[PDB]
Parts: sequence; C-alpha cells; structure tokens
Amino acid sequence: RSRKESYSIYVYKVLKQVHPDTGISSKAMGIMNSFVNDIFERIAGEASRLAHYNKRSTITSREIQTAVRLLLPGELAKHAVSEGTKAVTKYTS
Amino acid sequence: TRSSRAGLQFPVGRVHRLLRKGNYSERVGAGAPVYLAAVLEYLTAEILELAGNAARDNKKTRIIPRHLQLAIRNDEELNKLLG
Amino acid sequence: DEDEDGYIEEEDEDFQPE
Repeated sequence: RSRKESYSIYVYKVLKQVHPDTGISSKAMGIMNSFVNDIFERIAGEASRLAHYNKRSTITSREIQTAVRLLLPGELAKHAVSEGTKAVTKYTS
Repeated sequence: TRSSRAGLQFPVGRVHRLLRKGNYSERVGAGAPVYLAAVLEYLTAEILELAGNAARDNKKTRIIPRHLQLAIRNDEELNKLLG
Repeated sequence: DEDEDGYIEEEDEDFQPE
C-alpha cells in the first residue's frame, strides 16, 4: 500500500507554541500524524478534483477554500478559512 | 523558506508537492499550498490546545491518547470531522 | 487483564525531536 508522510516534527512545533511545557507520547504523536495525513489527503483531493471538473488549469487558494468549506463542519471551516486567507495575505505581501 | 513568510510552522514546500501529486499535469499556484498549510496548522493547533488542556486538568505534563480522545470526543465538530 | 491488551502508559515513551 501507500506511504504516509511524517508531520511529527511540525506537529511538535505547533504543540510548543500552544502548550510550551507539555510533551506528547509516541502513540499520541502517531495518532496526530494520521489525523494530519488524513486531512491533507482529503482537502488536497477535492482541490485537485474541483480544478479538473471546473475546467481550470491551476490549483489556487480558491479551490482549497472551497474544499475546506465542503469538508470541514461549521465553525471549524470559518476559522480555517480565516486562517487560510491571512496566510496568503502575509505571503503575497 | 516560504513557510516563514506565511507565518506557518507547517512546511509549504511539502504541501506544494502533495498538491502536485494529485495530478502531475495540474499546476499549483503559490497561494494554494500556503492556504492549505495554514488550514492544517490551525486544525493541529486546535486539537493540541484541547488535548493539552485535558492533560493539564488531569495533572499530567504530556499528552497521551486518552487526552486526544477526551478532547475530540467532547468537541462535536472535531469528533464529526475526525470520527 | 489490562496489562495483556490495554494501554500501558509506562510503555508509551515520550516523542523525542532530538
């Protein structure tokens, strides 16, 4: 089967910003890595899949944004959509 | 790096390659992987924030699987996104 | 028997960056 990527080092960096004194067990980190791999593959899936069904040559932030609101429930989407636009607003500027 | 310039811990370059894997003929704008990296960093921060609170509430200094469960199973939106 | 097929915390080592 398919190989998952390892996001542990980046999950750990995020943990230190939200809980600097708190560690994480190996098994708990493995669960986080599977969550991150699962959401990456789901959002990236519909963005590639919206660009090919809407006759678009390029995957942009607006396929990610649409996919995020297709898959994420309620306030998670709005906040994720908030955080996504602010990131490209530092990036483009 | 492109990830610092977006204010992110998650690697933008890796998300770019992940997006290109879905269709090697589909091109990837610069905004797409930055936006997606920030979305996953937010979701990661949200789970760890709540799981870290569960660890602290139980007088623990590290997150264990039970803390992830307590955090997600008691959050309707996370439990229904992650299962 | 929790030690036979349950979660044992003392066997779940800390995740280590370095």
